[PDB]
Parts: sequence; C-alpha cells; structure tokens
Amino acid sequence: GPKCIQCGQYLDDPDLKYGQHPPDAVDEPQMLTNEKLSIFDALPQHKLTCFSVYCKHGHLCPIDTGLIEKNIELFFSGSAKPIPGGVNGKNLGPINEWWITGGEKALIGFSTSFAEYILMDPSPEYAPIFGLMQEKIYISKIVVEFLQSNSDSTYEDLINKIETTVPPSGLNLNRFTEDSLLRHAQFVVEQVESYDEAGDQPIFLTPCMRDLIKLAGVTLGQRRAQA
Ligand SMILES: OC[C@H]1O[C@@H](O)[C@H](O)[C@@H](O)[C@@H]1O
Ligand code: NA
Ligand SMILES: [Zn+2]
Repeated sequence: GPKCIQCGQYLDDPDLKYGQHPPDAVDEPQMLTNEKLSIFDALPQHKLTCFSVYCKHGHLCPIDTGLIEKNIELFFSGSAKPIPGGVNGKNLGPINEWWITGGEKALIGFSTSFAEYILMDPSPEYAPIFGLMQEKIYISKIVVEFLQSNSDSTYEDLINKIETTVPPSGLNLNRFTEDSLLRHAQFVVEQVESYDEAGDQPIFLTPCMRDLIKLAGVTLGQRRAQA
C-alpha cells in the first residue's frame, strides 16, 4: 500500500495511529501569546503531559528514529504548564532538537524555536511508541548531556553517571550498566561527533571520549573484558 512521504508509515496499516486533541487545543503561537498576557498580569520552560508526537499528516511517530535530524518535521501536543491546570496545545513545533534533563531522573525535552518542553506522561495512544525508545539513542543523550556539563570527566565518572541514571518508566527501558554503553560504543561516538560538528570546547576531546573511541575499535567481548 501507499506510504506517508514524511514518516514512511503505511497508510493502510491497521496499527497506524493518528493524534487526538481536545476541542479547545490551541497553536504554539496562540499558547505563547496567551501566556505572555498571564505573566503580564519571562521565558520559562514548560512541563508537557498526556503528550503525542506526529508527522505533519498526524501519524504518531517515534522521537528517536532519525526523523528530526533528517529535517522531517515532527509536531507534538499535550497539556502544558510553565515551570504541579494546564493549557491544551496541538501541532506545536516543529521540534528542532530533543535532549535529556534532570532527582537523578533524565527526562526527555524538546526545543522548538519559541519554547522548551519537558515531557511527563505520554497519552495512552502514544505510550507504546514512546515505550519503544531505544537504549542507544537515550544513552547517547545522557552522554552528550553529561559531557556538556562536565568538561573534565573521566571514563569512571561517565560509567557512574550512566549506572545511576533512572529512565522514566514511559521509556520502557532496563537500568543501565557499563555494558549498556559498551555495546553501543560506535553509535555513541558517532552521536557525540555529530553533536560537535553541528554547533557551538568540543566534547569529543574530553578525556573519557578518548577511551570510548578506542573501545569502539575492539570487539564487543574485548570491550567487556576491559570492563
Ligand atoms: O540539558 C538541557 C539542555 O540541553 C541543551 O542541549 C538544549 O539546547 C537545551 O534546550 C536544554 O535546556
Ligand atoms: Na524502550
Ligand atoms: Zn506520516
């Protein structure tokens, strides 16, 4: 059958899910405007709950399969609060970047051109897709996040950060060991390099990255041997 030219999902797939929003849901521009008036009565981050992520045609999509980085537009919806009653938003974005943020729990966050959103609970329709978050891309975000904030980090510091990071339960991920990192060494170093080559001291040069780059060149078993 025919595919969506945005996300590649089959239109006639019985598992295909569309985004839903309550009738009073508004635009990101509408939401941010209303908000300006409320603080008049500056630019904080938002909590976003009962959230969904989708392509421009409304197909529910993964955050982490490369769509964003390929410059395919991902839109999102949910109930937003600036930062424990929210405002219903729909077709927010697109997402320019997703990232990790923190009590030792690493939460998914989105940047649009206008605002930042910390993701709380998925909508029940989105939950199984959010649940398919991969270990390697989440680990990558943790790595990138940890090295931005700690430019002098050693490999031991990194493994510690990884081992103690609890994924939120919506991600449906096991706790991480040193093996979680080692098994994805190559993917991780590609992600760190990609981050460095994209914007603006590079995290690729951090002492612990030197170690990871080297471990990326050895068989998985031999990486483990060095654990
Ligand atoms: O750690 C959280 C921060 O990560 C950065 O990479 C993003 O640009 C910010 O939007 C975010 O607040
Ligand atoms: Na998962
Ligand atoms: Zn689509």
